[PDB]
Amino acid sequence: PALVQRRKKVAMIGSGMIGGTMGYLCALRELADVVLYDVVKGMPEGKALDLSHVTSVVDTNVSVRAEYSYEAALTGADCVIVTAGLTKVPGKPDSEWSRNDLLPFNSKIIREIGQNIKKYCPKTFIIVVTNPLDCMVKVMCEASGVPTNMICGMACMLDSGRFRRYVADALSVSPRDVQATVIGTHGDCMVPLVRYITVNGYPIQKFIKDGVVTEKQLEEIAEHTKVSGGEIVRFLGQGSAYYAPAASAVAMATSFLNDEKRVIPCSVYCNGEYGLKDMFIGLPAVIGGAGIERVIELELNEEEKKQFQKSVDDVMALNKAVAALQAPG
Amino acid sequence: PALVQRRKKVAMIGSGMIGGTMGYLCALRELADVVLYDVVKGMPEGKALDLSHVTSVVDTNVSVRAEYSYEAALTGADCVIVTAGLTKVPGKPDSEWSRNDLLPFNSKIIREIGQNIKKYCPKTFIIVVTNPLDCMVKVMCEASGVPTNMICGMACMLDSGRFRRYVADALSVSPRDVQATVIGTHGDCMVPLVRYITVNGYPIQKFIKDGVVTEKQLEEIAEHTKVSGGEIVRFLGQGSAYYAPAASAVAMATSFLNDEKRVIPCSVYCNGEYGLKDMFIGLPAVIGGAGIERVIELELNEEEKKQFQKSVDDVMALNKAVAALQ
Amino acid sequence: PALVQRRKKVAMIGSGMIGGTMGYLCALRELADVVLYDVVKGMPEGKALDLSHVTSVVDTNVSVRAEYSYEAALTGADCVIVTAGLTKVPGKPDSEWSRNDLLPFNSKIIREIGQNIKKYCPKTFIIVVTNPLDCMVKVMCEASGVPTNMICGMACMLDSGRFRRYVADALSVSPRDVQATVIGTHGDCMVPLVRYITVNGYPIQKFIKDGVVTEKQLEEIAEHTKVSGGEIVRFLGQGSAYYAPAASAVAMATSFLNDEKRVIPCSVYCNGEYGLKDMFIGLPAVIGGAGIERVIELELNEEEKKQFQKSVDDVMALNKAVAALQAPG
Amino acid sequence: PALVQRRKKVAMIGSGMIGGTMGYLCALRELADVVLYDVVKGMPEGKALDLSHVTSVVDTNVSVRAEYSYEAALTGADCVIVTAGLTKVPGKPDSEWSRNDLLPFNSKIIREIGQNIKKYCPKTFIIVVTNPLDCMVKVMCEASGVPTNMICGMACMLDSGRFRRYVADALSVSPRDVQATVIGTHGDCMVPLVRYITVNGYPIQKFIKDGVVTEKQLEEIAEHTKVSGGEIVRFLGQGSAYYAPAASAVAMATSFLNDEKRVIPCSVYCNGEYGLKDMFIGLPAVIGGAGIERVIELELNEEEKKQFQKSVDDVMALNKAVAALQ
Ligand SMILES: NC(=O)c1ccc[n+]([C@@H]2O[C@H](COP(=O)([O-])OP(=O)(O)OC[C@H]3O[C@@H](n4cnc5c(N)ncnc54)[C@H](O)[C@@H]3O)[C@@H](O)[C@H]2O)c1
Ligand SMILES: NC(=O)c1ccc[n+]([C@@H]2O[C@H](COP(=O)([O-])OP(=O)(O)OC[C@H]3O[C@@H](n4cnc5c(N)ncnc54)[C@H](O)[C@@H]3O)[C@@H](O)[C@H]2O)c1
Ligand SMILES: NC(=O)c1ccc[n+]([C@@H]2O[C@H](COP(=O)([O-])OP(=O)(O)OC[C@H]3O[C@@H](n4cnc5c(N)ncnc54)[C@H](O)[C@@H]3O)[C@@H](O)[C@H]2O)c1
Ligand SMILES: NC(=O)c1ccc[n+]([C@@H]2O[C@H](COP(=O)([O-])OP(=O)(O)OC[C@H]3O[C@@H](n4cnc5c(N)ncnc54)[C@H](O)[C@@H]3O)[C@@H](O)[C@H]2O)c1
Ligand SMILES: O=C(O)c1nonc1O
Ligand SMILES: O=C(O)c1nonc1O
Ligand SMILES: O=C(O)c1nonc1O
Ligand SMILES: O=C(O)c1nonc1O
Repeated sequence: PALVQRRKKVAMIGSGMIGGTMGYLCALRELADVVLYDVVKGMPEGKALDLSHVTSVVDTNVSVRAEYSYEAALTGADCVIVTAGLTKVPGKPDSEWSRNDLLPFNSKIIREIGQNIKKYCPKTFIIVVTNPLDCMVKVMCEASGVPTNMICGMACMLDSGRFRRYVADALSVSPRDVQATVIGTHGDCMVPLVRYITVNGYPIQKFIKDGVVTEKQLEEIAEHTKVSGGEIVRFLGQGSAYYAPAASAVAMATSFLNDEKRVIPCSVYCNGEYGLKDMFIGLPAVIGGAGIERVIELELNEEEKKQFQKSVDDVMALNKAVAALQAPG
Repeated sequence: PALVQRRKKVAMIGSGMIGGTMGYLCALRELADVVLYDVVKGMPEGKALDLSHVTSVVDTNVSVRAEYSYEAALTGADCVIVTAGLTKVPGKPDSEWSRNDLLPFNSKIIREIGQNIKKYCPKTFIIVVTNPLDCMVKVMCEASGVPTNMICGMACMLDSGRFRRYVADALSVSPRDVQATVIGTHGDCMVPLVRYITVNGYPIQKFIKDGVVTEKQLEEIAEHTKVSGGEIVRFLGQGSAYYAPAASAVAMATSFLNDEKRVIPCSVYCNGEYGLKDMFIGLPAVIGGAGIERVIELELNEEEKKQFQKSVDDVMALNKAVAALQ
Repeated sequence: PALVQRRKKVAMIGSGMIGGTMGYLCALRELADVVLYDVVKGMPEGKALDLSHVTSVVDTNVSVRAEYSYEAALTGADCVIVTAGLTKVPGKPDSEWSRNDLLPFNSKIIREIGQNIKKYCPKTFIIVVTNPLDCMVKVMCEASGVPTNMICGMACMLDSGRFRRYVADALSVSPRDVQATVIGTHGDCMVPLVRYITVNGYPIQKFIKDGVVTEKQLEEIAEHTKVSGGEIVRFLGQGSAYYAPAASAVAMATSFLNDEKRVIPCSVYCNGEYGLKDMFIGLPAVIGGAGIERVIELELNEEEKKQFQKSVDDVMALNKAVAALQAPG
Repeated sequence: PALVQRRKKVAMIGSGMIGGTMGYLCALRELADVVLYDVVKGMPEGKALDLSHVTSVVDTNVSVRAEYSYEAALTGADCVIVTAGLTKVPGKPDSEWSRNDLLPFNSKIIREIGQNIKKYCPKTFIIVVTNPLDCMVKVMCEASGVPTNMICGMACMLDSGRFRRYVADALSVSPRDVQATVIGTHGDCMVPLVRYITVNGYPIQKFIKDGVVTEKQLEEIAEHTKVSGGEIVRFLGQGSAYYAPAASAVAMATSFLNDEKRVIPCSVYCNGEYGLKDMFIGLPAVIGGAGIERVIELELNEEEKKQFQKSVDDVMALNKAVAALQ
């Protein structure tokens, strides 16, 4: 008979660690059919088979397939999560790992992906993961031409997740009940909002007064959060983090697909917020069936605005750089 | 084959609406084996059968059984959730529904149950649901003799859930990301903490300034929260709320069984907080594998202190009343 | 701002025990927005509020609303689950409880609901629960006018669920791994297929031969399966089963909404299978995004056919009777 | 104060692709605290951090830690899943990938792990993943000394899952409703039981007559099932499958931890089944809180017996070789 209820379809443009991991989450939760795309042939087919096998093991039913062309991968995609790109620059020490160094390597790739999205699934919801995150979201937006509410970058939910895990451990509570947020550009200038930490809505200041945690401790946690990415890179030796990044991107995708209207900080288009225009940066936002339904503007104090400004300078510098060096075509 | 990993066991003392609903959640999530106990003959066996059938439907495997003796029901229970008692006073108009009026009807029941827990499962974690909640938790504590960290009353998670749902609707966000809390005695004097409302940790104040919600609107939400129980009582015509109450109690039991350390407001033992002693009252707490592992003493503003004092007078009056009834 | 991913909507026509319970499952699993409808004023609103509160407790976000008009309740409904109707004949002792006795009390109600679906949501997938099940499914089909693949009745999954739980207990295995099926009409003539019982595909016969279970034990399990409904009715005192019935109906709706293609025995339209035409009866079927995508025809032996023919005669007799007494409007 | 409900603990001995992936499943489902152990220093701490971050993202609370020593990794482990070892022989072409060739490379590693399990967590449930599986499970059994019912090898649930996925696609149904089983030795001689294929208990035979699938197609599916591991190895270029293997091992661990009593084909200790003794081989089993609670000995036809004998010869040769090596 005629198909009335079509499963959601999520296209993983880039089938590396994060791409495969996100595909895993979709199969495990029967969230949507999955398509794995990558310039590397063979590997996506291997992961697609492995993942298809998972559905039987966990008693779920979604189709996991590798697609070789942009057309086959992107057509019909309800959401496109882009992880295509390099994680580390060849020959550079792990101690010098920087997301900004990936700019000259990933700009072209992201732009091309965006051009194909415009061509095959202009009505999709785009979740960019590729670094330098905030810069790549803007490139993707320009290239894909999708409405600004239909594109965002995953980063701050990951950064906040780290922030929350550390706070949760310090307070001996589930991270579910720790509301800790990191805003700004995903990089060395990200801004963990220590002043805004709450335990189920209760100000962190109360736990300082109670003698459970110290201000010093919280700032060390903020610092740890800022450098958590490099910490993992150095520990792993090869590649970078993927389990939390994948879980974060899928949580965002799920909030869109199920119109959950979850409040998740992510790289979103600024049209006046915090004083920013025509650019993307990590901010608290509401993700619903209409994409980014709201950008939350927090009341920042002097020091926070100073930190945020440095975060802004980081991404703005990268945005002018990319524009200056961009090929006409 | 010697058993190494024994499933958790949850005894539902009271197999009415809430008891059966909690058994449902256990079966649906394969959380633990379930024992349905009740004074009523037959009904528990019916619900136990129905629930056991659920395991096949949803592909889980837990044992749901009815037990009519305190010994069979309580022995080996990792957690005991008590809902036994009346929901409404006979002949009392729905418009006059008051949890406090249930005192003389449920006080002896709770005491008896506590005495049996003391006898059959003194190491269990007790979650009281029966009203008047905060007063009954103390009665249960006195009768069961369990350590103060191993007994609490489900109430404020329900009140907070309502508070959160209303706020969630007003802001158009998932209630998962609304942290709203109600503390104090579960009744007309419960205390919704409007001031502490956060949206994923972001102060509700900025949302007010942004025009998403008004202060009047929030106060209305707080009032709606306080009278949500009666609202449902009147809509249903018979009995009272059970879906949210059941989910709240199981969420608490789950945080204990899996040592999650969730921050959940509930009726906990006061060891001096706010100057309160030898009583139970709704406060934010941390539920873990060691039971109540933390009780949060939030700073209250003038209005909150006034409202909290009234909440305290309410439960203290109840406790005085039960003491005189024993 | 424009909505791209709209949540699925399930309408509970009948907000009694099963209706409310199904709404609970939807809110608990964030499966879809829920609408509770019932001729009884007040109660549906109390339950909708209770259920809306659950979403907060379990951290999900679906809308649960009571609607008192057929239009508000049915419009936009991706799936409609009908439980509206009587559970027991007033005055009749529990020892004589019979689903067929409910025919004169529920036939008109089901027809009316069908007429409303035809008007407000002709593209919906209808799941009938109201007894007498198989006859009500036909009345609903004739009244709603939906394609035969877009309507079925929940019953056999419940009967099979009981069958499975009893076998699982006898074998000391999870019922997930017990494939036991009951076919035919949901009533005293239902047919528990003992010969077809399998433990993860392994035939029950081997377990008898190896002395794990006896022939009498399985017979008692089949009998118990047949009378389970009356058993619960007599135990409860008031009303009938609702926890497993609700979970069964929702499992069916979920297979449809998520195009899972689960194989679930339910009351489906027969177009030649088992030699039956223009009628609904409990049979194994595949529920997917296109509704009933396949009706499985099992090879029945002599005794099974004899039992099945009895269930067929039961529903055929009721079908002729209901049609003869049907009010033209 | 005192902990009454302790979370389960699963130790991942080997933190490579599969070890990390199983840790992911535990964190995602809040199944148990996780310990990641590996000979490679640094990497496990990296994955542990990454996984701990996941708990915040998905709102769960389990501890994920890397442990340098066997003592810290094994002590208190309710279940130990072993994936330590090589995936392919250095320098060997992908077209020549064979699990049996890994024998000399992993046998010593498995034995050492077993001795440490005996020392630090003798009461744990051991799930071996390391190839050559069936041989390695026996090595693990002899070295660990755990009860015969407290050790098994994950493999057939994976082979069966593949078998089920292919059949599910051919029939257009959810694999949840396809019961397809592969028994024997995890390798080129594994035995997909085509004759036992059922669709929710309905014989595949009828589906063949109905023309949904042909006998020749089912045989092609059986062959594909047998060579699925190599197919993935060749596609990936480096390493081998890990998503389904991880999910299979954890499904098994969960059936044990929650005493689900699921029927999962796995490498189990033989006490005469098929005339097999003192060895492990893939057979249908029941995994509950008491470990392997039942081994199902299916009736096989002539062809299946022939294929099964080859499967037996395969592992017997391996065990014979192992005994000669160490
Ligand atoms: N925003 C965040 O918080 C966050 C977190 C982790 C990683 N990242 C970034 O995500 C990206 C992917 O990370 P990963 O761990 O999956 O890396 P990975 O190396 O495992 O996978 C990247 C994949 O991209 C593919 N690729 C390269 N060029 C391509 C092209 N032109 N078209 C299609 N595919 C192409 C590669 O072949 C490779 O399979 C990196 O750029 C990394 O820095 C961001
Ligand atoms: N704390 C809260 O937030 C909250 C929320 C909802 C309801 N409640 C209270 O929970 C209680 C139960 O509510 P319900 O909806 O399940 O009611 P219910 O009437 O459906 O069930 C109560 C059950 O208690 C049983 N019972 C009575 N006396 C007993 C005894 N001596 N021993 C064992 N069982 C006995 C009854 O037979 C009945 O089955 C009520 O007292 C109600 O006021 C509290
Ligand atoms: N197929 C099965 O396996 C199965 C299993 C259980 C129950 N059932 C049947 O399901 C039906 C409902 O069971 P229940 O336990 O929920 O019963 P219930 O009595 O709790 O609820 C029935 C609800 O139907 C409502 N109703 C009556 N007439 C209506 C109308 N014209 N329009 C809208 N609502 C109307 C009633 O007001 C009541 O709230 C019964 O007929 C029962 O026999 C079938
Ligand atoms: N049974 C099955 O169905 C099945 C399925 C897939 C893989 N496997 C087998 O599982 C094993 C692991 O596969 P993988 O994909 O995780 O491989 P992998 O290479 O990703 O991980 C193996 C890990 O083992 C560690 N290791 C090596 N020697 C060790 C030692 N002495 N002590 C502790 N750790 C040690 C390595 O450092 C590495 O991190 C392989 O042997 C593979 O053949 C079995
Ligand atoms: O934040 C990280 O861990 C990260 N890893 O690769 N890119 C990143 O941003
Ligand atoms: O709060 C409620 O809804 C309630 N219903 O019965 N007792 C209660 O406390
Ligand atoms: O089968 C049952 O339990 C039942 N209860 O009410 N109607 C039914 O069919
Ligand atoms: O079966 C597989 O896919 C496999 N991959 O590595 N070892 C194995 O057994």
